Amino acid sequence: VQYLNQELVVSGKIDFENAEQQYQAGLAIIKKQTSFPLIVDLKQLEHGNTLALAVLVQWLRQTPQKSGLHFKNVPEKMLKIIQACHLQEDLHL
Amino acid sequence: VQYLNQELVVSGKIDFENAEQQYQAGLAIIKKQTSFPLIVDLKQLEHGNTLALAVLVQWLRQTPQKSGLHFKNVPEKMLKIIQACHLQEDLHL
Amino acid sequence: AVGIFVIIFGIALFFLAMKVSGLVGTNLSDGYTMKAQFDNVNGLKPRAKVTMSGVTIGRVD
Amino acid sequence: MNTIAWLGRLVIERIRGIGVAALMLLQIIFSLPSAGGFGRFVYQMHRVGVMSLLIITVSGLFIGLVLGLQGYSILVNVGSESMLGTMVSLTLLRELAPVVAALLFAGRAGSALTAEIGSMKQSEQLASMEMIGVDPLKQIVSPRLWAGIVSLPMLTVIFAAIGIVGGKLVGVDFLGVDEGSFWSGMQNNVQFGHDVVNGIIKSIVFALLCTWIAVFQGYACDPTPEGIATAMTRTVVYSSLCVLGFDFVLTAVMFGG
Amino acid sequence: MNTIAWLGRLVIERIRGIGVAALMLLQIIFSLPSAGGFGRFVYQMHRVGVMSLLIITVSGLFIGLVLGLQGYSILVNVGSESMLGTMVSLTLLRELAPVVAALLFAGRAGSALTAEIGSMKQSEQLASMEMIGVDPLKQIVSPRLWAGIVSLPMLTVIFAAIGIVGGKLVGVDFLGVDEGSFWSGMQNNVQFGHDVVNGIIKSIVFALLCTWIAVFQGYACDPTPEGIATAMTRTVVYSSLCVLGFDFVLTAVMFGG
Amino acid sequence: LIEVKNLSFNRGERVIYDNISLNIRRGQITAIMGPSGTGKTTLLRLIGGQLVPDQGEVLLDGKDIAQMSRQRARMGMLFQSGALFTDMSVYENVAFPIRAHTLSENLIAELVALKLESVGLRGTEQLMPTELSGGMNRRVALARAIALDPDLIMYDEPFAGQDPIVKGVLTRLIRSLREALDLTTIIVSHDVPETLSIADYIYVVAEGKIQGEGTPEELQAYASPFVKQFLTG
Amino acid sequence: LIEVKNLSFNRGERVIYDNISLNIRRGQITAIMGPSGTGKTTLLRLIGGQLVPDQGEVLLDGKDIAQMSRQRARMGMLFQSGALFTDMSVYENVAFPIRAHTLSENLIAELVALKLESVGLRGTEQLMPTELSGGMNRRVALARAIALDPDLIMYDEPFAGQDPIVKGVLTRLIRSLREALDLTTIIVSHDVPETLSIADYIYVVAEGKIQGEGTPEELQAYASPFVKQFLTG
Repeated sequence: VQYLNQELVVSGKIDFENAEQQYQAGLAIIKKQTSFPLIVDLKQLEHGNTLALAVLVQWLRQTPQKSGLHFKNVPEKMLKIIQACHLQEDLHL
Repeated sequence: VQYLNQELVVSGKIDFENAEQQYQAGLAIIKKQTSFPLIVDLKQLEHGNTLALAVLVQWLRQTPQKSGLHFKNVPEKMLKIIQACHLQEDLHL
Repeated sequence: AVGIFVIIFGIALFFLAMKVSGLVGTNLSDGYTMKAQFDNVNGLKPRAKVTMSGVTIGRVD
Repeated sequence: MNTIAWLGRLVIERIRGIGVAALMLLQIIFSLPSAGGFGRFVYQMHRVGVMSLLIITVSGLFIGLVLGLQGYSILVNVGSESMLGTMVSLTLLRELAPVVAALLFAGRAGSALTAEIGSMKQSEQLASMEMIGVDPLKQIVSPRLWAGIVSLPMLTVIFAAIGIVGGKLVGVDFLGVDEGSFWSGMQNNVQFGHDVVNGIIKSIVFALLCTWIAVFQGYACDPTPEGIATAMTRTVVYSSLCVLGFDFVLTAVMFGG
Repeated sequence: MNTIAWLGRLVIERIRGIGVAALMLLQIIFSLPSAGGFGRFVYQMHRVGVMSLLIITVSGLFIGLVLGLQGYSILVNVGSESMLGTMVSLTLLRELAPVVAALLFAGRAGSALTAEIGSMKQSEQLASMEMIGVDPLKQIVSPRLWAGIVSLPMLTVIFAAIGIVGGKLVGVDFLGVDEGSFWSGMQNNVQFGHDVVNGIIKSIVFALLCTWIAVFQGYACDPTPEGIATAMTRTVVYSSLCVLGFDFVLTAVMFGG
Repeated sequence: LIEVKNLSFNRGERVIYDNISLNIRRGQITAIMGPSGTGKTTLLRLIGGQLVPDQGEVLLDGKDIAQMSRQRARMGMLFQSGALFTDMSVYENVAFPIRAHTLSENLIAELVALKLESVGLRGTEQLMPTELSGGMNRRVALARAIALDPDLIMYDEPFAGQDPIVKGVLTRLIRSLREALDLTTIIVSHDVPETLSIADYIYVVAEGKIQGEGTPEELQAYASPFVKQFLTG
Repeated sequence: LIEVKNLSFNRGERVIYDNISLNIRRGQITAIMGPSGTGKTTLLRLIGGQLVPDQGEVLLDGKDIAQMSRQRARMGMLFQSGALFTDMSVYENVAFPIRAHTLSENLIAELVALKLESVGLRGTEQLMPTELSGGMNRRVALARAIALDPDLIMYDEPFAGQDPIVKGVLTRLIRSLREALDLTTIIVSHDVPETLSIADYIYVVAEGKIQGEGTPEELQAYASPFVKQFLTG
């Protein structure tokens, strides 16, 4: 993670190095320091799951009323997964 | 086999049991009529068996009556097989 | 380096074998040096040949 | 001839790791002097011999034609006492051609040899055979060294000889230079039977240079393809000054310049 | 001057170094050859530039000094009718140096180039990248054709320029000639400062010819160690005498011969 | 969706394949077996679209992709070396062949850091293949294959340049990673044990034509005298 | 009879062996395998006498062979490729190195011609290793392995990196050829079948000294974190 700035979400497979490390850091650091914009490349992942979307549902309540939001180049596989839980209708994607 | 006189070898299928059978076949056919195309080559064998012991005794009975017979170029492991038949005391080696 | 790079040491003593015959000799102490005054020479060159009875004996210093 | 010897001390300078193969070059007939036409032996002979026959004829036309116009322009500029092949075949057979011959043999075929030897250590012979203890010197030096050095010093002189044999072909086609005056002029200009006979020796020394330089770098190369191109770079550096040191000394001593 | 065109047709007579992959070179011209300071440019200028820096300063000086020994022997034999740089710089800049300079690029850098591409076809780049479909011509040949005419033909003039720099070094050591009279006497005889600056065009076409032949042998090799070493021996067969087509064509115009 | 019908290939003067076929669907994990040096690599080139076959069709959803690139056709593979340049950084190595199809430096900037978290090499983007170990180089190469989300990812002897002892560790690792990936997979390897545990269906080439067509359990049992001698007990 | 006691060697600045030992009988398969840079072929050079060991003894029938030569001590070995002369013909492969080690005119004249016919190499005498296949080259290699009858015999990865078919053939073939003697054999190899069916004892050398010591059944059960991951269930 650099100083773009961007949210910290799990981009790929949930495993040992990102299950609790990135989850707690999103709630403690990214929410507190307000890095709400997120450009993320999700081409390495085939499809997501409930827990990866659950993080975005926490951001759903926060980002709209604080900052702007712009994604770049979302692959068409992840358009089907993210839209299914109504995150593409309210957030930029 | 050319007429040097070279050792009788099997021109077809190569195997230990096939060569030992060929040795007994050449003894009945060729050595019976006073001719010994045989330079006993034991270099490619690691250890002798019952068949290797059998033909060493048969050769002793056959050829020595008419002429000499070449036991040249043998390895140490098959030399002990020749010494097991006790040819060293009274036969070319 | 008694190995691979020893040779660099050894050839350093034969590299200067054309040092004695690199310029002169020397042999200037067995020659002669003489001087003369000239008033007007057409074509004086450094190391121009000097002769005696048709035989070169030296050169202009 | 002291300044010439001063400049001509390059024959000692370029000997880095080469000198380790001293007794290695000695013991190549230690373990039974082989000889004959073999698979790689003949391919080195193609690189030194058969292919070079075409190089010699065509590079002789490149040199010959350039110095053929020079021959004409000397008549125009300097005069009739040094015209045509009076003062061109003089310098061409004697002192000029020999340098290019060494670059197209000691340079070109020497490095090519090295390149093949390097790959024995990396893949085909020495890799398995040194480890066992099958005589290394007999393995790669003895059957490859001799291949590239027997016809080599003859060929070095033939390079220059063909510039004279083909020089009268194009002396006639560019102008009309009589073949017999070119021939008898040539002989007299260099005093052939005493000076060019000694230039044969100069070219044997060039063959002898190939025996020191090329062998060691192939013998102990790194078995990677980049290490092989570094080894060929080293042979260009070694052979480029060893030849020039003798171009000073033996031009002054064998030829008598 | 009937030898202007006769030098050209020697190169034309046999073109098997370019022909097999000429269609690929034409495709680069079609698709528009690349330019820019890339990573390919760095290693192309290593082989052409960086390596040659020490070769030209050291061997290039003594090559010139051997040709200056020839110059000196004329002073000893003829003297006054070919004094100072009448017959020394005359053939050196215009006729003699150019071929030897070509052997350091058509020969040495060409061999290195061959070695690199052949090995990337077997390993680092094109082994995988052809199969991926990152256009091979655009990837490694297209910017290095452009690189060939950047430093390489200037270096051929610098090589020759060192001969003149060496000429005044030993003007005194061979005899005792004041450097300023040697050089300014030379200058006047061949109109040196005007012609040598104008003659920087001679070998630009040669840079292109060096890279059209050498790239083929690396590019279309069989990437095995036997196929690659055969192609490196084939590089010097075709690149050595196909780079001298425009000698008198631009010597007469730019060098003013 | 790659449709293969009656594929025949003559590699120069050597005839390789007499009309062959297969049923490898989108996401299906299969393997193709045969002796080393029988055009197994060149088969994968036909499926990608690099070489031209003599007879038969290789279509991408019933389309001929001669004028389209491989990056726009969503194809790729994992190589024996890993396709990493040695004079460039890991960042640059995997950025080199993905310039075509959606050129964007900011897209790449996010991609490289994120996709290497799956192998645990997030902070290696400034290093070079010489500095890294052999295993790490293969892990970066794995991430390279899934850079642009291709449908096809072929496997041509991934660990050919590694030692047998080293391969043993990495084969256990890659076993679970191929199943987690779950894309159109074609395994080519000289090791049989590798393919038995992973692949669903195996296509065994017997003298220049696919004869063995079935599962590991169905081909345990042997399709032909050739296959009987191909895999010994 | 080969006996090695506390052999240690530092190859320049890189430590290769920290006191190791073994006991291998005449004519048995030897092999050291592991990651690159652990001395797979260094032991072979130390016993052969190409490299100089730092500490320890190498004995041949209880005799110090540090100062003895290859011909004097009758040493030799078989190489992974086959230990054949690539430029020379099959006849010349076994006629060239029989001049050294017991030079004799009758040895050269008689044995060389007849031993090739006893294997089945009569029609390949004028062919070269480049022209032949790997299986045909193995037949010549097996004939060369016991051509001189060395007192000290080593091997080097008999069938580690072979073709799918060839590996299967050589697993049974070479085993049955060494079964004639069937003596104390120590193999360190990736192949489990090899170390199970042929080897009696296993002495895995890793990171300096011996890490694994025992039979296949005793080393089923693990020796280190590396071995735990390397071996599968």
